[PDB]
Amino acid sequence: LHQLLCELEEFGQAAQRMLNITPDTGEFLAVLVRAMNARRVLEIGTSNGYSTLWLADAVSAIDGSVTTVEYAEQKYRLAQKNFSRTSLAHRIDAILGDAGTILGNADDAVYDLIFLDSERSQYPGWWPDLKRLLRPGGLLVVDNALSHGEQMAPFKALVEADVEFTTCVVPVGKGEFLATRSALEHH
Amino acid sequence: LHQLLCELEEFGQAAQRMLNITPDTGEFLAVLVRAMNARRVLEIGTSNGYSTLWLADAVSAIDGSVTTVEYAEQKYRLAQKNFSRTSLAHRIDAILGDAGTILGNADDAVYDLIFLDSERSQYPGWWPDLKRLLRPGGLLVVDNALSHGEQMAPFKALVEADVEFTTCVVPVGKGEFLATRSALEHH
Ligand SMILES: [Mg+2]
Ligand SMILES: [Mg+2]
Repeated sequence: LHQLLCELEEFGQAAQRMLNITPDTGEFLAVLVRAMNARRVLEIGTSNGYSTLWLADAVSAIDGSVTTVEYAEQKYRLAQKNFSRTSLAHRIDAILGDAGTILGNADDAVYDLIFLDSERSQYPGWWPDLKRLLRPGGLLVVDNALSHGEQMAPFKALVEADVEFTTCVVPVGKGEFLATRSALEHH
Repeated sequence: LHQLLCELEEFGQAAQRMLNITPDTGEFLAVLVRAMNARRVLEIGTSNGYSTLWLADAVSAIDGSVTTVEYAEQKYRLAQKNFSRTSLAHRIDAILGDAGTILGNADDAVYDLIFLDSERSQYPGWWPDLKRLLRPGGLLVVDNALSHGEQMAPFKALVEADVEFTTCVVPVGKGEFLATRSALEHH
């Protein structure tokens, strides 16, 4: 895994082999998945699977799984090759398809952590599905929050207006927008 | 709480009323405590209680508690006044004393999250106690990791050498060093 990550890092930041996240964003996800015991992870935006490998290693440490979604066949096949080079492929459900469809069909409260690194213009439309898929207590992590503040702004505003979420921005890599869903009232 | 935090923020960054963390560090702690369901928090370095209030609000949302430690009576009494101005004082065990003593005496695996913002030269000496107090799966968050990299370096090296920890650095505020303790082998 260490060797494979180092080889993938030789291509630098985003042609299909260029990385969708910084290495220190991957390190951040590694800590978050372990620290919140996030056994059920969803990723929207596999790219070549670099981010997925950090998530998959993390869920392997807590006997969990990653479901990832990628629009582009070219990136998906690179991702399949990368996963085939590790013992972690069995922990990854890699879907080649349309995230709006995949999100529309998933079940309620099924994910502990969702990592979003896809088409930012789509996020406001996906928000009802992202909110219902995230368990109460779960965490949403969104990449490119500072590199692409203007594109992210409508989505960040929707999430910040939702009293059921606590949010922040972490300037790791291209910026992470974090949002955690409150527990509901219980007896 | 919002009103009290805004008033405390009028004093800016570190004389006893000047803040020990940035507001966006407080927002980060708010998300972390909720997202990891960290009902048992330990803080080393209360200062005037600004950081403590973010932690206390967070644990209030998950019916938890914060134990905080401050060396300086002047800062401790400011912290008591600030806590007395909220419904959250009942969630805070504020100890005026020596962190090396308090840590030496606490029980094993009693804390979900530990926030360190104290005398950085001391951290390597405290490390055996910090490791044993943090539950497996728990998170250590250390402030001033980038503002004071040289002072932090021996401690960061000890923690990075420990195969039971997964680590990263988040450039929020003066820099957060995060370290999460692995689960042990289970049946
Ligand atoms: Mg990205
Ligand atoms: Mg500080």
